[PDB]
Amino acid sequence: VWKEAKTTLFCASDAKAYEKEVHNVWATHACVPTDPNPQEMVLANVTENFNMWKNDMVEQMHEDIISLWDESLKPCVKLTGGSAITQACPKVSFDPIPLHYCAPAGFAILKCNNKTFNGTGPCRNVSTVQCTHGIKPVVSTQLLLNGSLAEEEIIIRSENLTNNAKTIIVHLNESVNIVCTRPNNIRQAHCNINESKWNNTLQKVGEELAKHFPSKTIKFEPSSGGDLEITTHSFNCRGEFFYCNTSDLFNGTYRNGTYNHTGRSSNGTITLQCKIKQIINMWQEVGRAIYAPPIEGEITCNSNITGLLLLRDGGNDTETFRPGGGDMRDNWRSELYKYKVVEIK
Amino acid sequence: VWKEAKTTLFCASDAKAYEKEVHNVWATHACVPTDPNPQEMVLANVTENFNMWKNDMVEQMHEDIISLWDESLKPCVKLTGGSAITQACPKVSFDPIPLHYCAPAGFAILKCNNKTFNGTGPCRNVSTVQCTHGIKPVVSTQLLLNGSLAEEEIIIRSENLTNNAKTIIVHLNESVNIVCTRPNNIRQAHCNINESKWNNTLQKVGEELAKHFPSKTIKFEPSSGGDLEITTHSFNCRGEFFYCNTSDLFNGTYRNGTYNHTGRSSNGTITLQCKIKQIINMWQEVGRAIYAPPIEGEITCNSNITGLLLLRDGGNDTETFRPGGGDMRDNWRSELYKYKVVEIK
Ligand SMILES: CC1(C)CC(NC(=O)C(=O)Nc2ccc(Cl)cc2)CC(C)(C)N1
Ligand SMILES: CC1(C)CC(NC(=O)C(=O)Nc2ccc(Cl)cc2)CC(C)(C)N1
Ligand SMILES: *[C@@H]1O[C@H](CO)[C@@H](O)[C@H](O)[C@H]1NC(C)=O
Ligand SMILES: *[C@@H]1O[C@H](CO)[C@@H](O)[C@H](O)[C@H]1NC(C)=O
Ligand SMILES: *[C@@H]1O[C@H](CO)[C@@H](O)[C@H](O)[C@H]1NC(C)=O
Ligand SMILES: *[C@@H]1O[C@H](CO)[C@@H](O)[C@H](O)[C@H]1NC(C)=O
Ligand SMILES: *[C@@H]1O[C@H](CO)[C@@H](O)[C@H](O)[C@H]1NC(C)=O
Ligand SMILES: *[C@@H]1O[C@H](CO)[C@@H](O)[C@H](O)[C@H]1NC(C)=O
Ligand SMILES: *[C@@H]1O[C@H](CO)[C@@H](O)[C@H](O)[C@H]1NC(C)=O
Ligand SMILES: *[C@@H]1O[C@H](CO)[C@@H](O)[C@H](O)[C@H]1NC(C)=O
Ligand SMILES: *[C@@H]1O[C@H](CO)[C@@H](O)[C@H](O)[C@H]1NC(C)=O
Ligand SMILES: *[C@@H]1O[C@H](CO)[C@@H](O)[C@H](O)[C@H]1NC(C)=O
Ligand SMILES: *[C@@H]1O[C@H](CO)[C@@H](O)[C@H](O)[C@H]1NC(C)=O
Ligand SMILES: *[C@@H]1O[C@H](CO)[C@@H](O)[C@H](O)[C@H]1NC(C)=O
Repeated sequence: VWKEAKTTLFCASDAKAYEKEVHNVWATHACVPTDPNPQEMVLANVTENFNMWKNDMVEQMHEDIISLWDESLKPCVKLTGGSAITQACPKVSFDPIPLHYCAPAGFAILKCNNKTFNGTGPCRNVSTVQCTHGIKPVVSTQLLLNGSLAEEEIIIRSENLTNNAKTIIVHLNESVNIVCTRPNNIRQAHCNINESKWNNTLQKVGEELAKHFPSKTIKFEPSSGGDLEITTHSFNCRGEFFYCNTSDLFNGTYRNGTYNHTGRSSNGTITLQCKIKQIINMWQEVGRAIYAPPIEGEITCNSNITGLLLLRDGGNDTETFRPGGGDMRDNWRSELYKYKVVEIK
Repeated sequence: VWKEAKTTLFCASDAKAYEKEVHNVWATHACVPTDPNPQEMVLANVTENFNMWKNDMVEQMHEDIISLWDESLKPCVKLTGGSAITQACPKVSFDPIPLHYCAPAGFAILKCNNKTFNGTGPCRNVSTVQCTHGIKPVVSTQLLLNGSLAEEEIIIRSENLTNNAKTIIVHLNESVNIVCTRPNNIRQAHCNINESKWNNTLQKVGEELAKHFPSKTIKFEPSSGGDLEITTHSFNCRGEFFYCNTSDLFNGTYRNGTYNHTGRSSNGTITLQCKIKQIINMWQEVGRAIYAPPIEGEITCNSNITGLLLLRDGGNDTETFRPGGGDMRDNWRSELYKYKVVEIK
């Protein structure tokens, strides 16, 4: 007795009420205390069809995250097409918290236990839980931060890999530490990545991509052009909006089981040139938000790159991928690809 | 105009008065609502001498937690010097709360901003606040739980490392989640700790220790012997006193930047065999307390290990370390190491 239906979920967090961070302020009020200990009702002999690409759970998370930011991150000015809104935009404590989206009474959640599931298609290994796994609702483009990893091998996910327009989600097995910091220019920041570990990565990745492509020089190039949010690694570090230049990160061709990169430092590390912008393009809505100038002191963010968002060109013997992002729904497909809300009816 | 002086402090809490958790009941009456927003008076060109081992802030916290427990955790019987004292020992709601220790009018607090300070010695990066940070008064041995982390690298702390008799406090930069549980034997419990995260941990931990030892085999072994409280990771989970076996956790030698452990399960998590005890040796005083039989139903503490309490053996090319603790002041030095009460006079 299982099927596919739409039900209004709810969130359960391990958030503190005494915490002044906006994620906790929102969580403790908008969310339920964690279980904190349910159990997986593992199932054999059963196979179900998942689709991380047409899943309501991702929209429900999307909406909550938007509302979270509405309360949390207030823009000084929110210009939505010739109409501007002003309001109190106080600097605040900001740092994502794991969220567990749970199913109402009478409903349950399916969990694919295939450690290689691409997030679309059948799955002979299933289970059941009331809540999900903790999910840091991290807004970022190009690079997926502080997410979960692929247990075994790298997994590649695309609604249609032959369509160059669909966004491709790379799930690493091994995270790459990344440390963006704004030292004591006040808007001038940077990020550090150890090439060595970035190399092993883009190799394993290229090798995985290569499996889906018969024999073409697989190249990684910077995002063609467009909005800074999408053409650079942009994210929110401590309420502040970092736009990290990535041209020295996605730069190298990996053909014939080989690996060759570009843009490095004598320490053996890749340095990204970031800026903390006030004028931003909202990921929640087609509009622009303006915030206050950076806070004082060291603004550093020690994150782990656990996933990638890419985009093939398509159109001879050379497939080139470019960093992508924009639709944050994908940032949350990368963590909800495993799940599927089922009706016990 | 600064110096080192003793003044009777006071605690400020974000505690609710409608709450029946013994922590809130004591707090709201013994403490004062949080500021809840003072400001750090950051300082440059100034260096001060801290000593987390000779700081009265800790002794005051000690006495308050003792009193807190005196009201909160009623033993059925309390035996001290052959003198037994009985009383109502009603099972109660128990869950620690962050405590901020503030300085009276006429005094301030010195806060070290150096993100690598070992708790003892000079510090060129100082600040000033009226209160402290949210310190959970968690009573535990061996492992430190629900505390703060070292922002950057792992910090090792000891009054004198060359003195084996001095306890070492390990500050982690990445906590290890620990979930202890007594399932629906009624005194029989257990704890789950993922190996991988404990492996990265002890490795990082041994590497730091190795920095303090030119060239020796660093071994981690269970406490030599003594009372359970001290020979096991004992703590309080919801009024229930758990004594968790740690022999499969502190069991592995790590030499030549290597890492080699012991005691594992098929799932990839270290399980610790716990017993819930009624008769316990008081951490507050030299005596024993007898508590009521464990409450019924699931008793779980989903907590984070943020530090360690260790003991080097003393006495060739082999430095062995064992889990220690017992004196709770250390548990509270681990968080008061940064602070130091100064007179503005
Ligand atoms: C909803 C929307 C208008 C948003 C757009 N993407 C963005 O501007 C965006 O993520 N900006 C952004 C990203 C990260 C952070 Cl931390 C702050 C801002 C992608 C398209 C244009 C497809 N639709
Ligand atoms: C003051 C004292 C008698 C206390 C002794 N340590 C303890 O009994 C102790 O931690 N007991 C204990 C610890 C944790 C919990 Cl949850 C319950 C009981 C350590 C020293 C040597 C300082 N002498
Ligand atoms: C990393 O992913 C590759 C395939 O993408 C896989 O072969 C490898 O096992 C993963 N990491 C490890 C465990 O080496
Ligand atoms: C994938 O995209 C290509 C190119 O747009 C399209 O022609 C093809 O029909 C798509 N295949 C699937 C799986 O729908
Ligand atoms: C990977 O980066 C490391 C960092 O020093 C470098 O030594 C090595 O040559 C690189 N290998 C590649 C690009 O395949
Ligand atoms: C790669 O980076 C170099 C500089 O490090 C740059 O000159 C070159 O155009 C980049 N190649 C691309 C766009 O892939
Ligand atoms: C990153 O810097 C390079 C070199 O200065 C520049 O060519 C590139 O356009 C930058 N990326 C963005 C989008 O700012
Ligand atoms: C990623 O998680 C780490 C650990 O919680 C945190 O320090 C870092 O700031 C996070 N990065 C963000 C905010 O995306
Ligand atoms: C960052 O990644 C490293 C390597 O996997 C890991 O040890 C650490 O716990 C990660 N921190 C976060 C943000 O979870
Ligand atoms: C900590 O560093 C100070 C110097 O700032 C040094 O005097 C002290 O011995 C160190 N403590 C230990 C034992 O690590
Ligand atoms: C903790 O310190 C270790 C080395 O001692 C380092 O590798 C790790 O990145 C640190 N964790 C952080 C900075 O979160
Ligand atoms: C842990 O359990 C073992 C038996 O497997 C026992 O010998 C040991 O004494 C226990 N822990 C301690 C040190 O009390
Ligand atoms: C370490 O633990 C193993 C079991 O995992 C046990 O057999 C052995 O006695 C322990 N050795 C010690 C306590 O050094
Ligand atoms: C740690 O905090 C968690 C959540 O507040 C709580 O459930 C747990 O009891 C705490 N750990 C202990 C045993 O103090």
